[PDB]
Amino acid sequence: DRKILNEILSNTINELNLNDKKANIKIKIKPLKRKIASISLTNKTIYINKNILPYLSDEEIRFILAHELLHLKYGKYHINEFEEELLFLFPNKEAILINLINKLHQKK
Amino acid sequence: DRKILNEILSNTINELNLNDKKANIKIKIKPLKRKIASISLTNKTIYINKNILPYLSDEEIRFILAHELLHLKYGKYHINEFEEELLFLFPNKEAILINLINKLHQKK
Ligand SMILES: [Zn+2]
Ligand SMILES: [Zn+2]
Repeated sequence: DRKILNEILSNTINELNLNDKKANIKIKIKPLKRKIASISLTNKTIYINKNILPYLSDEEIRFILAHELLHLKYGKYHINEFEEELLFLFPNKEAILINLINKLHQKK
Repeated sequence: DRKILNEILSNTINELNLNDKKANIKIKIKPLKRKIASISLTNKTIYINKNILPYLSDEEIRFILAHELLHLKYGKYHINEFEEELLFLFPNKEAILINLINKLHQKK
């Protein structure tokens, strides 16, 4: 599972053309109080919520990693370029997000 | 704010026609590890995530309380009746949920 996490991370870095400029991105699994995922752009570290991680599907992990890595590419000034890239990879992004929240809400 | 919480709760109980059969519903604010809200149907208690609560708008609290109180009305066997009532109160329920997750993700 941890090997698949780093494999998706490595594939996502290549598809987003980020291998040029950084690629030294790490994934840290820790409990987060109010977020599913976060990223430290200075430490180049993606933090995934330990309490949510067991319940995530392959599509959801891929969506979450692409969303966080895109903060290394485009910021608030290029929000249109950010959403364009995110939508081209995941045009069903709203249904992914809706199904994730529903699943986490029902699952005990 | 706590007075507005109990006032929305009281109004939601009346609009959902739940004042007949129970109405002795309580709201408890506690930190939750993987949920925004939860309900104990036996203890008639709605639990709202302490870490998320400061960031919720009036529409979001109203949506969350109606969603949890509707578990007292309709279960898995009447999922169509559950969604029908939820959609008639909040037909923009998907946009509410999408904007909430985005806001919590951006806010630090
Ligand atoms: Zn993000
Ligand atoms: Zn619910």
